[PDB]
Amino acid sequence: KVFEVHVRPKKLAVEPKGSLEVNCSTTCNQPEVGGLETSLNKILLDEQAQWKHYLVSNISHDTVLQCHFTCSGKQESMNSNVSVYQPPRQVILTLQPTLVAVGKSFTIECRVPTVEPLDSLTLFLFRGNETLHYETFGKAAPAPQEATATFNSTADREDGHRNFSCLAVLDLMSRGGNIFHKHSAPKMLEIY
Amino acid sequence: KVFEVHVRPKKLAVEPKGSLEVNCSTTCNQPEVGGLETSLNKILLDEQAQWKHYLVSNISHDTVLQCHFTCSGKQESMNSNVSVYQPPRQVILTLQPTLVAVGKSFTIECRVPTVEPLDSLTLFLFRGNETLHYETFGKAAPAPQEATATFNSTADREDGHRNFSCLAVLDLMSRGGNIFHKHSAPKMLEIY
Ligand SMILES: *[C@@H]1O[C@H](CO)[C@@H](O[C@@H]2O[C@H](CO)[C@@H](O)[C@H](O)[C@H]2NC(C)=O)[C@H](O)[C@H]1NC(C)=O
Ligand SMILES: *[C@@H]1O[C@H](CO)[C@@H](O[C@@H]2O[C@H](CO)[C@@H](O)[C@H](O)[C@H]2NC(C)=O)[C@H](O)[C@H]1NC(C)=O
Ligand SMILES: *[C@@H]1O[C@H](CO)[C@@H](O[C@@H]2O[C@H](CO)[C@@H](O)[C@H](O)[C@H]2NC(C)=O)[C@H](O)[C@H]1NC(C)=O
Ligand SMILES: *[C@@H]1O[C@H](CO)[C@@H](O[C@@H]2O[C@H](CO)[C@@H](O)[C@H](O)[C@H]2NC(C)=O)[C@H](O)[C@H]1NC(C)=O
Ligand SMILES: *[C@@H]1O[C@H](CO)[C@@H](O[C@@H]2O[C@H](CO)[C@@H](O)[C@H](O)[C@H]2NC(C)=O)[C@H](O)[C@H]1NC(C)=O
Ligand SMILES: *[C@@H]1O[C@H](CO)[C@@H](O[C@@H]2O[C@H](CO)[C@@H](O)[C@H](O)[C@H]2NC(C)=O)[C@H](O)[C@H]1NC(C)=O
Ligand SMILES: *[C@@H]1O[C@H](CO)[C@@H](O[C@@H]2O[C@H](CO)[C@@H](O)[C@H](O)[C@H]2NC(C)=O)[C@H](O)[C@H]1NC(C)=O
Ligand SMILES: *[C@@H]1O[C@H](CO)[C@@H](O[C@@H]2O[C@H](CO)[C@@H](O)[C@H](O)[C@H]2NC(C)=O)[C@H](O)[C@H]1NC(C)=O
Ligand SMILES: *[C@@H]1O[C@H](CO)[C@@H](O[C@@H]2O[C@H](CO)[C@@H](O)[C@H](O)[C@H]2NC(C)=O)[C@H](O)[C@H]1NC(C)=O
Ligand SMILES: *[C@@H]1O[C@H](CO)[C@@H](O[C@@H]2O[C@H](CO)[C@@H](O)[C@H](O)[C@H]2NC(C)=O)[C@H](O)[C@H]1NC(C)=O
Ligand SMILES: *[C@@H]1O[C@H](CO)[C@@H](O[C@@H]2O[C@H](CO)[C@@H](O)[C@H](O)[C@H]2NC(C)=O)[C@H](O)[C@H]1NC(C)=O
Ligand SMILES: *[C@@H]1O[C@H](CO)[C@@H](O[C@@H]2O[C@H](CO)[C@@H](O)[C@H](O)[C@H]2NC(C)=O)[C@H](O)[C@H]1NC(C)=O
Repeated sequence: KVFEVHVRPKKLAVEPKGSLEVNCSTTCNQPEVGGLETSLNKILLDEQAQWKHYLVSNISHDTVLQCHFTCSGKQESMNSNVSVYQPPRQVILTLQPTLVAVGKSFTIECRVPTVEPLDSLTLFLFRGNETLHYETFGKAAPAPQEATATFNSTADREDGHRNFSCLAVLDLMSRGGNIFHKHSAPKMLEIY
Repeated sequence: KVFEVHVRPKKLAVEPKGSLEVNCSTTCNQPEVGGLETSLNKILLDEQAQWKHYLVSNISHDTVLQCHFTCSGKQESMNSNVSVYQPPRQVILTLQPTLVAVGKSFTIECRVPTVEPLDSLTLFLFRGNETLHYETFGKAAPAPQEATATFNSTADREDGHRNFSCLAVLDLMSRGGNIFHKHSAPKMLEIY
C-alpha cells in the first residue's frame, strides 16, 4: 500500500559547528523500520510510531540527511539538504589608481574574504546610487569559499563628488537559509 | 590475517539514566569498517585509525555494547556488558511477635525495597555479633528488583540484652561495579 515519508526541515542552512532538529515522519501506522541516517552525531530526542525527532549536530560542510521508514516490506524515503554558510563579514572597496585623470580608465575592485557558499554570493559595484556591475560566483574565479569582483570605468567630472561602494549579498533562500547584506565603506576617487 | 578487537570497559555497572565512555579498538591498521553498536544514544567523541571512543548514555536496564572492526574482509568483535543498579538505600528489621516467651519461637524479617540486580544482593540476619542466616536472591522469591529474608529462631534468656539486625550487601564486582553495604537499625526483642 502506498505510504509517504516526510522530513522537516526539507532544507536548512546552518553555520559551522551548528546543529539542527529533524522530524522524520511517515503515513504508515506501524513501520517495521524507521530512522534518520547521517554521518553527523545524532540524538533521538523523541519518537512515536509515526515519527522520530532527532537533534543532528556539529555540521561542518554541506550534508544530506536520509529519513526512511519501512511499511509492510516496502521502503520509502526522503532527504533533507543541510548547507553550511558564513555570511559576508567584511567587504573592502579599492580604486586603482586613487588619483585618475578625467576621461581616463580606472579599476574598482571588491573583495570579501571567507564567505560560503560562494555560488549564492553576489557583489554589487555602485557609483553614487547607480549599479555599475554585479556578479554571482561559483564558476572557479575565487569560488567555493573566497571572492572578488573587479570592474573598469572611465573617470568623469562628477566623480569628484560621488562615492563608490560595494554590497555583498548572500541569498541562502533556495538553501533554506536567509539573506545577508554587508556594505563597504564608501570611497571617493581623486580626479584631475 | 588474525587481528584482535577489544572494548574498554569489558563490563561496567551504572545507575539509571547513567552514562559511560567506551573505547573500541583493534590491532588492524586500516580497518575497512569500525563502530560500536548499541540501542542507546551514542556520540563519537574521538577516533584514530585503530580506535573509536564514544560516550554512550541514558542507560535504563542491562544492555550489551557491540564493538566491531573489519580488517581485509574479515570481521572480529567483542562485547561490553553494561549493568544497571540501585544500591540498598533502606533496610528494615522486624521481630514477630515483639514480645516472646523464653524458649518459644519468633520470626526475624528483613526487607529492602528497590535494589537491583537482586541476584547480587545478599541479606544477613545477625544476633548480637553472630550470623544467624543469610540469603542471596534471584530465583523468584521477590527477585529482579525487590527482596525479603525471614528466619525463625527460639527466644533465649540472653536475647534480653543483645540486638538483632540485618545487613544488605550488593556485590557488583563480577558486573564491573563495586560493593554496597547498608545496615538496619538494631532491634531488641522483648522476652518474658
Ligand atoms: C536536495 O538536494 C538534491 C540534490 O540536487 C535535490 O535533488 C534534485 O531534485 C530535483 C527536483 O526534484 C531533481 O530534478 C534533480 O534530479 C535532483 N538531483 C539529484 C542528484 O537527486 C533535492 O531536490 C534537494 N531538495 C531540497 C528540498 O532542497
Ligand atoms: C513530528 O512530526 C509529526 C508528523 O507531522 C508530528 O505528528 C503530529 O503531531 C500533532 C500533535 O502531536 C498531531 O495533531 C498529528 O496528528 C500528529 N501526526 C501523527 C501521525 O502522529 C509530531 O508532533 C512532530 N513531533 C515533534 C516532537 O516535533
Ligand atoms: C565537530 O567536528 C569537527 C570536525 O570533524 C571536530 O574537530 C576535530 O576534533 C578532533 C578531536 O577534538 C581533533 O583532534 C581534530 O583535529 C578535529 N578535526 C578538524 C577537521 O577540525 C570537532 O571535535 C567536532 N566537535 C564535537 C563536539 O564532536
Ligand atoms: C539616483 O539619485 C538621483 C537623484 O539625486 C536620481 O535622479 C533622478 O533622475 C530621474 C530621471 O532624471 C528623476 O525621475 C528623479 O526625480 C531624480 N531624483 C532626484 C532625487 O533628483 C536617480 O534616478 C537615482 N538613480 C537610481 C538608479 O535610483
Ligand atoms: C581593466 O583594466 C585592466 C588594467 O588595464 C585590464 O588588465 C589588463 O588585462 C589584460 C588582458 O587580460 C592583461 O594582459 C594585462 O596584463 C592587464 N594589465 C595590467 C596592467 O595588468 C583589465 O583587463 C580590465 N578589466 C575589465 C573588467 O575591464
Ligand atoms: C560620500 O561618503 C561620505 C562618507 O560617508 C559622506 O560623508 C558623510 O556625509 C554625512 C552627510 O553630510 C555626514 O553627516 C557624515 O559625517 C559624513 N562622513 C564623512 C566621513 O565625511 C558623503 O555624504 C558622501 N557623498 C555623497 C555625494 O554621497
Ligand atoms: C558478557 O555477558 C555475556 C553473557 O553471559 C558473557 O558471555 C558468556 O561468556 C562465558 C565466558 O567466555 C561463556 O562461557 C558463555 O557461553 C557466554 N555466554 C553467552 C550467552 O555468550 C560474557 O562473558 C560477558 N563478558 C564479561 C566481561 O562480563
Ligand atoms: C583508546 O584505546 C586505544 C587502544 O588501546 C588507545 O591507543 C593507544 O594510545 C596510546 C596513547 O595515544 C599509545 O601509546 C598506543 O600506542 C595507542 N595504540 C594505538 C593502536 O594507537 C587510545 O589512546 C585510547 N583513546 C582514548 C581517547 O581513550
Ligand atoms: C532516557 O530514557 C528514558 C527511557 O527510554 C526516556 O524516557 C522517556 O522519555 C519520553 C520523552 O521525554 C517520555 O515521553 C516517555 O514516557 C519516557 N519513557 C519512559 C519508559 O520513562 C528519557 O527521555 C531518556 N532521556 C533522554 C535525555 O533521552
Ligand atoms: C562475638 O563477640 C563475643 C565477645 O563479646 C565473642 O566471644 C568470644 O568467644 C571466643 C570463644 O569463646 C573467645 O575466643 C573470645 O575471646 C571472646 N571475645 C570476647 C570479646 O569476649 C564471639 O567470639 C564473637 N563472635 C564472632 C562470630 O565474632
Ligand atoms: C517461621 O514460623 C512461621 C510461623 O509459625 C512459619 O509459618 C507457617 O508456615 C507454614 C508452612 O509454609 C504455613 O502453612 C503456615 O500458615 C505458616 N503460619 C502462619 C501463622 O502463617 C514459617 O514456615 C517459619 N519459617 C521458617 C524459615 O522457619
Ligand atoms: C543495642 O543497640 C542499641 C542501639 O544502638 C545500643 O545502644 C547504644 O549504646 C551506646 C553505647 O552504650 C550509646 O552511646 C548509645 O547512645 C545507645 N543508643 C541507644 C538508642 O540506646 C546498645 O549498646 C546495643 N546493645 C548491645 C548489647 O549491643
